[PDB]
Amino acid sequence: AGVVLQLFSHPGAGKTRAIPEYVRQLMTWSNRVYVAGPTRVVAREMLESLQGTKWVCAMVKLARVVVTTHQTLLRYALTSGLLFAKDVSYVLDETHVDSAHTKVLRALIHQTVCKEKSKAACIEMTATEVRVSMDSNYPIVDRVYNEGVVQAVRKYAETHGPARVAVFVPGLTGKNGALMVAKHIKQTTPYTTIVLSRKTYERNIKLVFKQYPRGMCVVTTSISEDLDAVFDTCQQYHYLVTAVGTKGVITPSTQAQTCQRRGRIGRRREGGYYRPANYDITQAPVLDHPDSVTLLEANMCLRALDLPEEPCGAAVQQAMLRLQPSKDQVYRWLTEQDTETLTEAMAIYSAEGGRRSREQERAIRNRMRSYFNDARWER
Repeated sequence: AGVVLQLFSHPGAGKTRAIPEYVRQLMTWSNRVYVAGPTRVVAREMLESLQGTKWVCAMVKLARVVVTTHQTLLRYALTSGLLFAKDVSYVLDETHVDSAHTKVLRALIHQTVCKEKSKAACIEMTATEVRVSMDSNYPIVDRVYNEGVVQAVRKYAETHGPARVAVFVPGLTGKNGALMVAKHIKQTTPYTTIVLSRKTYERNIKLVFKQYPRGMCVVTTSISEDLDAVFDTCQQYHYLVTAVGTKGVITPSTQAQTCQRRGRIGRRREGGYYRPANYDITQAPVLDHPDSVTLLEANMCLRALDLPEEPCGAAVQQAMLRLQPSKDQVYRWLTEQDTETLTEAMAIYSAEGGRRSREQERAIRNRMRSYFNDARWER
């Protein structure tokens, strides 16, 4: 019926087996079904796992079942009716991702599916009434290093022979930076280090797929979020709202973050998971750090569209008062999708959604720095 139905699916489960059955059960009452997942690789995985299902079309930026990503579905539902329709059901995978677009998308699918006179449903599936699924296809062994991540990867390199291994590191730089640890692993273990960041994902990813015999060590930021073990810093590089703007800080990753970083190893093979002893899984934030700037941009959009908002910190509530985009400023952001920050979209799109002059664009961003200093306008 017109209902939203969560399904707690463990990370990398035999979802493939189950999603084609959900699409045909939704062809009961509705005429199209949209399938979306965070990154493109999941969208291709979903496309693969629907191979034998007749009228299936992809949307990677007539038909009856579209698969695409969270982002470019949002970009589409907003530009082409869709939400005014009553015969479109949705299936969303990895609803627990830390993107503002997933958040607003979830709200809009919820609105158009529980709508009055609706004849469509939604199926949400996540690895996170407070529950986090830590099951996998194969068993996973949880261990604890007390002495640092590099040295626990040395212990592993010698106690075990070469394996495929991966290290989840907060930032590209720092004393625990991807660059910094890869050099130290390079110079100790016989493993070859493949660094993966958004800054370098596209070039090195190719390198990741060869069979490395002396050993392979993926040192990765959260973009990566097939191998035999995972070493977790249990730390991330959020940007956070600080009441003068935003600042970049290292944080204990959220329960949902580590649940996905772990969920990389148990899918096709036994795997081991190494977290630091001094990490409070019980006590870290479940889904989002209380005042992360992703929770600001999501609520900013949700308020303009007069949708239900998300639990957030006090510094965000404060910031949602200094910064109040209009329905169309957040449409232009969500639909032309060439400004990473909603804050900067407010500089280039007027209150009515039209493009601003060059001198108007520059006046507004300087005025905005008087009260909100977004530190993402640099790096």
